[PDB]
Amino acid sequence: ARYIGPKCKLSRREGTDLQLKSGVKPFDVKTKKANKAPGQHGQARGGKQSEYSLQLREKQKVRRIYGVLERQFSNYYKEAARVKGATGENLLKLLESRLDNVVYRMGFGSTRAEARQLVSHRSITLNGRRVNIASIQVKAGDVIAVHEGAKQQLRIKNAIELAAQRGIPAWIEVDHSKLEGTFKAAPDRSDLPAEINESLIVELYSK
Amino acid sequence: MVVIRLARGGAKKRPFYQIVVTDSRNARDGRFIERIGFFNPTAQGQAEKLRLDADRFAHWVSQGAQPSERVASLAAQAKKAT
Amino acid sequence: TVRTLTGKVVSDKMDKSIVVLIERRVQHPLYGKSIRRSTKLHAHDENNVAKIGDVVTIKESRPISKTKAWTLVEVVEAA
Amino acid sequence: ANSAQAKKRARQNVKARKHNASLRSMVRTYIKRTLSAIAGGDYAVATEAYKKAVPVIDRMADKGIIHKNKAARHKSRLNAQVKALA
RNA sequence: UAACUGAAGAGUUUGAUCAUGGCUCAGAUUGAACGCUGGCGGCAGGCUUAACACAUGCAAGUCGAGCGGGGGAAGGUAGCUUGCUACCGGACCUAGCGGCGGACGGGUGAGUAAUGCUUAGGAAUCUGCCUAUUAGUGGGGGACAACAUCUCGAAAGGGAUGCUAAUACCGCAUACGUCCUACGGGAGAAAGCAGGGGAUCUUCGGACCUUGCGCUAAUAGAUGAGCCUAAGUCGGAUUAGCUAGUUGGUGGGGUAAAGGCCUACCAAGGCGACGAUCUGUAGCGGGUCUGAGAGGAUGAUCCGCCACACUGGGACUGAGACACGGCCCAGACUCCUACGGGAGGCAGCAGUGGGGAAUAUUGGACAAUGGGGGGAACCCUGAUCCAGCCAUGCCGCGUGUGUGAAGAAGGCCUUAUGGUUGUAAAGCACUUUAAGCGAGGAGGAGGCUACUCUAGUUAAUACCUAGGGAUAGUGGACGUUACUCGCAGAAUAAGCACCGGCUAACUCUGUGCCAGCAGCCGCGGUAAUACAGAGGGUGCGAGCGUUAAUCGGAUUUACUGGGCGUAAAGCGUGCGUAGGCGGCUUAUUAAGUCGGAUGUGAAAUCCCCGAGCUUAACUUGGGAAUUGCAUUCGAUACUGGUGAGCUAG
Repeated sequence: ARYIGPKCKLSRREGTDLQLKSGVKPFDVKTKKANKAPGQHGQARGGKQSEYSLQLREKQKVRRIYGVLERQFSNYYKEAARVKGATGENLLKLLESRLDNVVYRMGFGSTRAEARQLVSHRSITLNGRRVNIASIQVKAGDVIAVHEGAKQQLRIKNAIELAAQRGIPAWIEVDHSKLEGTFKAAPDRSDLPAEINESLIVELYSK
Repeated sequence: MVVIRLARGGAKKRPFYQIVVTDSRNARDGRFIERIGFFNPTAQGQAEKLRLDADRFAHWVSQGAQPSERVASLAAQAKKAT
Repeated sequence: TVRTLTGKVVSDKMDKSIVVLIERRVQHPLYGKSIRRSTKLHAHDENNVAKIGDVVTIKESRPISKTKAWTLVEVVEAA
Repeated sequence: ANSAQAKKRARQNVKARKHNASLRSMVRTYIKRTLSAIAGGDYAVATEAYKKAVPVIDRMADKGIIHKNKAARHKSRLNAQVKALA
């Protein structure tokens, strides 16, 4: 199962832009109701929260951008705790290693939902083979190319020109002419945005 | 008597055999005397297809153990390969 | 190459048979204190040399009677 | 019995039981005769009884009616008891 | 490279407070059940209760190359109403005798507190088929099934007379090994069948030669089983004495084998507070769940051992049984009957009735791995491999994507016009995973037959055995396989719990200690954020909740790790038995204690590094671990033993 429904109330509850829309218009012009919770009893951002509320609200925000549900997220945490290293760093590496996210960051999809649809509809090839699972883990030195029938899609060309506005990350090199790209290694924490706090998730799941 | 034969394991539609020396009256996947290799009829990629311990095989044959048809064919093929 | 036990004789009434008491010291599995345990073993003594109070050695052998499976080897100390 | 082979096995069983019982009674009788001669106590008579008894015991031991260990034990013990008569 | 890294609290006694102490909650887990809801795939699991009773079908056969009969097909030859007859050699089949198998594989946990199981050892045993080696396979005889006659019974099946073959049975002869022995000696076996053939003979149809499969005697190996020892293995003293074959010995019997295993005498021993006897409960282990660990609970699915087969008692055959689908006897129950006489045991697979909260099809194939028979061809196999049913569990996927606001309509609240539903919707532009339709299409099959060649055995090129080569055939239940490629169009696809605190998420209507809610504390007696509906929201998601059960939190049986003046808890006070503990110095011992080495600690399971499944579950290679046990070699500080000495007790 994948979440379907309204994305702007989703972002409004967390109070921050979750990048769930293409971005042709800024978030503030898009919703006009930011810093207001979706409910009628919705209030400003300054509402006091308990620690349990803060940890939960952070984990939900982390889940909502990547579109992962609770079972898979708990499995991700349990694997990251087993793997040696920083638990939050490992969890971020696992979340950023999914095939759909790599397709999105390579610029073949306007949004992560578009990337998921493209991957699921067998429009992507991994190392020369057409796959259809969004949660396939991408390893170092991989090659992701757009399938031949998938090429010449107006949505894909719009996605690549939109991605041109943002910056192509370091670990991904893309030939946009050939619709091809190469994942090299998992981003370190510095590459990812620093507003995300992972410690809250850590004690929330280690309670 | 004492035989050398295949015991089945693995998953449905993907058999994986251990090569065992055992009394013939025992159940196929039960009690055995000694395991001396394995056979994987559907190996792919880097997976090995047949490991057989030739010295143990010869030692047990010298004591009157009777290989099955499949195990004898596999032993001949392994000797041919190596 | 044969299992031997050393003990003290507690009975000699039976003909060609003696009863020797073996003692061992072990640790209690849970509380850790050292405990002493005792076992009474019937042995075969053909010539009735042993008597009550001597220290004897016995060795394991094939059954001789219903309750005897050990045989006397030597008398270490006399009473 | 439910099967034809089971019925045939039962038939062969009763036949073999009769045959083996007769052959075993023969050995018992000969050993009894030797024991009776021993009780009589004449050395020559006991020797004759033992010499007559031994071949029957060996013949029925070779057929599997009795075990060869049992036959050897019988022969040894009877020979000792005969020798005791001097 | 690695094989581990691990421990949270809260509510409730009182007008406050601190302590003590119970009760309750937050976690993990399940062979689960129930309520609402429900798209797909992969891999697993599926009578825990009545070891209750069972309709029906299947679950153990095979060998004519051991043997005599007996059948029904064709062919050939003869004749003649002429395509029909009668004769003759080969090809097939099998009721009976006989061999092997039926003691395996499959099911269940009733019984069993030790004849069982686990760990480590031992000596006095047997062992079909398999491997190695040695010596043989000579010559006779009497029977009995089938068959024929008679007879009983509707039958089912019984009974009585007369024949007959054999690798069926029994003498005689011979004996490298073998058994007994008084060391002189004595005793004991067997069976033939098949393929091919040069020469020779053939009393006329074989001898003979050779090669296989067989059979007899014996020694080793391997495998399997029997027997013995030590240490461990749940409660009860509101169970304290138990035992006369009982404990030991001698003569004899008995077993494959030690042994009161049995028997006749002789003696009075044997077990017990370190728990005998009696009594309740219970299959045991590898393991599984939980826990920081120590521990606690548990013994479905997988593997090893044990026990049982309607209830009890026996033995036969056999290498092996005291034998699930064998025999005899007793008992209960059920069935057929012409009343003469008979029959049966699903705790095998499927299935029925019943019980229960609750657990599935009266399916396919021997293609694969095994098992039985056979020289082979091949036959059997409810083991097994597959398929069907069930959200029971785990893992994965989908139910669409972007855009779209002077914020449409409608709903809910209100300080009555705003807020919210909400980019949500409509509208615009796109995509086709999975399901549906069409086409193609691996792997699970190694092999076997045909041809040819080489090497062995032989007198032989023949036969047989072991190998090589290319080609051609033949071999898949799953199966409309996995997988790949085309067509259609958003078209086929979201619910459940909750919003006073513990605990993330609030308002309005309806009712007024009523109806009702409730895990604990507690809500409702006209403004209910706690009852019912609605709007909104929160948490999960093909699932969501409730009930039941185990461990945890519980330091709430405290070994790790608690207490006893007043909270529960020092016997009314002494003496004393078993037991526990015990002053200083010295010599010795090596039991406790410590160290090394060797053997063992099954596999699977847990953990680590990899490999194959589009990923994951799952499968799998190698390690690490299995904290234990036994033997043996060392150390002597402390504890114990022994000898000597001392005076502070």
